[PDB]
Amino acid sequence: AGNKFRMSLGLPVAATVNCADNTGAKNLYIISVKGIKGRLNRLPSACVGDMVMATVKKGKPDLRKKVMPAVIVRQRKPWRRKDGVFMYFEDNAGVIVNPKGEMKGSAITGPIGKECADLWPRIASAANAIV
Amino acid sequence: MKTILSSETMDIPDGITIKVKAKQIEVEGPRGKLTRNFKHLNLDFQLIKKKLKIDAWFGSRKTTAAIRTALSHVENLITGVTKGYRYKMRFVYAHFPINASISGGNKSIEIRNFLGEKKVRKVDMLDGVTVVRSEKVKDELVLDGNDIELVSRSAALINQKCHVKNKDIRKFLDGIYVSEKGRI
Amino acid sequence: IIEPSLMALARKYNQEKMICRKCYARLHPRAVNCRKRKCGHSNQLRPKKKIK
RNA sequence: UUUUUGGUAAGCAGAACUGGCGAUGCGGGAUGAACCGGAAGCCGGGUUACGGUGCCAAACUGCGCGCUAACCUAGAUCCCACAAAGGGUGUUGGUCGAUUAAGACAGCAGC
RNA sequence: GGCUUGUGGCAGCCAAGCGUUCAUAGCGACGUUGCUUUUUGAUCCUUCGAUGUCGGCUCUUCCUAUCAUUGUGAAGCAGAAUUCACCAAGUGUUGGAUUGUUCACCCACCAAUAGGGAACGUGAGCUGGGUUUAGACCGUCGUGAGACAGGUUAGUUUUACC
Ligand SMILES: [K+]
Ligand SMILES: [K+]
Ligand SMILES: [K+]
Ligand SMILES: [K+]
Ligand SMILES: [K+]
Ligand SMILES: [K+]
Ligand SMILES: [Mg+2]
Ligand SMILES: [Mg+2]
Ligand SMILES: [Mg+2]
Ligand SMILES: [Mg+2]
Ligand SMILES: [Mg+2]
Ligand SMILES: [Mg+2]
Ligand SMILES: [Mg+2]
Ligand SMILES: [Mg+2]
Ligand SMILES: [Mg+2]
Ligand SMILES: [Mg+2]
Ligand SMILES: [Mg+2]
Ligand SMILES: [Mg+2]
Ligand SMILES: [Mg+2]
Ligand SMILES: [Mg+2]
Ligand SMILES: [Mg+2]
Ligand SMILES: [Mg+2]
Ligand SMILES: [Mg+2]
Ligand SMILES: [Mg+2]
Ligand SMILES: [Mg+2]
Ligand SMILES: [Mg+2]
Ligand SMILES: [Mg+2]
Ligand SMILES: [Mg+2]
Ligand SMILES: [Mg+2]
Ligand SMILES: [Mg+2]
Ligand SMILES: [Mg+2]
Ligand SMILES: [Zn+2]
Repeated sequence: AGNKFRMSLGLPVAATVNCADNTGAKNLYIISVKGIKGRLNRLPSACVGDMVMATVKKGKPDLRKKVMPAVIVRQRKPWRRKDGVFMYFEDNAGVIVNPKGEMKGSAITGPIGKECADLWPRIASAANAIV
Repeated sequence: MKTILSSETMDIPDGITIKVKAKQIEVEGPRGKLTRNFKHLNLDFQLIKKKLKIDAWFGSRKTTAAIRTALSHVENLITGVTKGYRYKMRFVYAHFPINASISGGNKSIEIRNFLGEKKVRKVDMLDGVTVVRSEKVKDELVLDGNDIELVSRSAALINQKCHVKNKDIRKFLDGIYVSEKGRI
Repeated sequence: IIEPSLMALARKYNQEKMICRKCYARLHPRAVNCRKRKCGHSNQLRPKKKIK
């Protein structure tokens, strides 16, 4: 099995990423990252596969003005694979889930990082291409 | 209030070779030889003939308290080389059986499955002490030796190695406990 | 399940005790004074409570 | 110091009698205007006051009895630089009462 | 800063009662003994030929009256969680909205988001939002000049080479 190795963190708090699911939300505004113990003055940051707390700044009214967990599926900041290759996506994206990691939506638009798929089997089930 | 003279005496058996010099007592018997250093006692040891006499002169009540302690220790040495000491322990468990593995010529024991834990508890017997699993009784250990302190201390090491933690010990009574303090 | 004889032996070490009301030290059942120096060898002792 | 008012109290404020400091060094209190001793020309000798005599540091590890053992930094000298109620089967003295060779107490034994 | 500790904060003793039963697992009424100088007062001993006067930022060190972490005792401790107490200051104690704030409050993360000292640490280290010069406005007060531990806006932060 094993746990996921560290990745470059490219999405600090206040980062606004695209919503890659069909829940009706168009973007996700990151307000915190789970598992961050932190450092003075250091902004919490997330990478692909990290669960974050976010708010929908643009989307269906039923999803706005609310705090919900989400999972990052793509990021623009390059990160190093163990085989020495640096990867990155064209944009930053995430999907809304519940505290147990179950997707709120039912479909995912675009590819998702392999790191996120391994940690979240529910997200991988609804994914199209896992890279 | 210092009493002028406090003295106590004990009888030395016929088949014991007791040697005393400068509060260094050596006892030899059929089972072996035992020696204890009593230089920390401010007493006067004397063999009169066989009997052992211990005197305290102008000693406070605390000082005279060591007179009986010295005799009891000497008596234990005599019994150690004549009859020996046998401490029996019993495994106590509710659900998980306690598995014991004797090894190294009965000079070591390993406890496994204590409350289902995967950690292996290893205890090494002290000098002159041998541990053997009893066959007549179910889940019983037998520790034998000449020195009561070493045999009794070996049993204590086993008992304290199997303490339950983070639980109500009143209900979780699992452990290894001394059931009999006797002699061979 | 534990045999009645064995559980009586176990409770000799874990249940039959006196507890100091000042320092909570475990004392032998016939104790009259606590052996601890922090409480001043207090004589205020209580039995160790049983399971109901 | 003592008497003494206001104030929870204050190295706070205000009075009474005397002394002291201020105006004054000197010996002691490690150090200190007021505490203890004592007041002074420049010197030699002798003896003391308070305070001291293991080293710092002049003078005993002097001659005697007991108490204390501090695994809390035991304790160590007027003013003075702190400690309380309440506790200890720590140890040492004392006071009152009860029991005991007709056999107590502990344990052991079947009252 | 110093004396003091009323007030503020922290702790103990007695045991009426609470705790289904049960004074003392956990609590402690009526009383009573203390500690602390991270509160505010009291005083006016030092400084008025001047010790730069709020807070934040930055940075180090120290305390323990321990929030989390290591080892344990107790429980009205089955388990899980929680509570009381002991040794313990080695390591850590965060990201944000509003406010000049200290304080506070909420959102979120976290093993935990404990409490304090160092001239209420720290302005020839910064910053200058506030307070606390001169301009100006309002309200109330005053016949008026003007006043306001009321509100408002603009207002030079010097020097090290000893
Ligand atoms: K955090
Ligand atoms: K006494
Ligand atoms: K006070
Ligand atoms: K001044
Ligand atoms: K400076
Ligand atoms: K301007
Ligand atoms: Mg910051
Ligand atoms: Mg539990
Ligand atoms: Mg005055
Ligand atoms: Mg004058
Ligand atoms: Mg002095
Ligand atoms: Mg002379
Ligand atoms: Mg001497
Ligand atoms: Mg007293
Ligand atoms: Mg009260
Ligand atoms: Mg000046
Ligand atoms: Mg100046
Ligand atoms: Mg200066
Ligand atoms: Mg402490
Ligand atoms: Mg329960
Ligand atoms: Mg610390
Ligand atoms: Mg703001
Ligand atoms: Mg202060
Ligand atoms: Mg300051
Ligand atoms: Mg400065
Ligand atoms: Mg400046
Ligand atoms: Mg400043
Ligand atoms: Mg300004
Ligand atoms: Mg102005
Ligand atoms: Mg008018
Ligand atoms: Mg202004
Ligand atoms: Zn105690």
